[PDB]
Amino acid sequence: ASPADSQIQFTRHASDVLLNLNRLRSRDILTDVVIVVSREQFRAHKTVLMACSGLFYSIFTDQLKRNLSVINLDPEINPEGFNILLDFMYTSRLNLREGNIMAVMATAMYLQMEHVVDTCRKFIKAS
Amino acid sequence: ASPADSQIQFTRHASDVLLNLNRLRSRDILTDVVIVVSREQFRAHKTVLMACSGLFYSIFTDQLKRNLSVINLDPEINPEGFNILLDFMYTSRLNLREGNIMAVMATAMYLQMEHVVDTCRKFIKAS
Ligand SMILES: Cn1cnc2c(ccn2CC(=O)Nc2ccncc2Cl)c1=O
Ligand SMILES: Cn1cnc2c(ccn2CC(=O)Nc2ccncc2Cl)c1=O
Ligand SMILES: [Cl-]
Ligand SMILES: [Cl-]
Repeated sequence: ASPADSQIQFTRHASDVLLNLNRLRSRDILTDVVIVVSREQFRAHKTVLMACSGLFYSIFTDQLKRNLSVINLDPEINPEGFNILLDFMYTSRLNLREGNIMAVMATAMYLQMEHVVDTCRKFIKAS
Repeated sequence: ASPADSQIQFTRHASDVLLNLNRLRSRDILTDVVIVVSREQFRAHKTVLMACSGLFYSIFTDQLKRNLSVINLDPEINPEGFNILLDFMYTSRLNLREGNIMAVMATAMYLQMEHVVDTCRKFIKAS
């Protein structure tokens, strides 16, 4: 048996994987859900959503909901805030601005993305 | 518009995503293919396979093959070598040993994982 700890580490592999998953999203390859946010909608991979959000983890882990192909978010959720967070999921880069911080933060609370909410709080503290 | 370059970077996000995808694999959650390697078989997420391997990218990008639920690898492929590479895909950690290097290298050639083949060559050069 081989403990992963003594194995050879590839320091860019995880980031390469995420970039390639984002490339598949951009080509709509093997996306399996549409997220509807008021008048807008965004396709994604459920696995990535689950990996990044407590809300999506809790939805899709439940066998009752695992096969859903459409999720309607709460009508109060800002589509721009959601789009910023979806991009973050697939890139590790978060577009916070003075003009979007409150919407992004509220959306991250709803999506149960605790480290992102904490970063939003730090953005507030620094402005 | 916001260039990703000026956005806030989350330095552990990609690795967290990959760990969570591996956790889903371990629970067989949203896996959509079985890879058959002689007498053994391994379930996976096609998106991760595509992200990590030229062979799987070329198979699943083609609309002819995208919906396949079973892929039979070449009968000469060593299941242990394949298992090591599948683990690598989902962990960024490669278990090379003197006893497995040749099988892993040959399997990585077949899977079209060029950086892994290069690392196998370096392992050979160092022994
Ligand atoms: C509060 N909260 C809740 N869940 C979160 C985050 C950030 C990401 N996730 C998703 C997650 O942990 N997924 C996951 C866990 C275990 N096995 C498989 C998977 Cl896909 C957060 O801040
Ligand atoms: C030779 N070769 C060929 N392909 C490889 C590697 C290592 C990973 N991949 C998969 C890959 O690039 N996937 C991909 C590309 C573009 N858009 C989406 C995806 Cl999913 C390699 O060494
Ligand atoms: Cl598709
Ligand atoms: Cl499932």
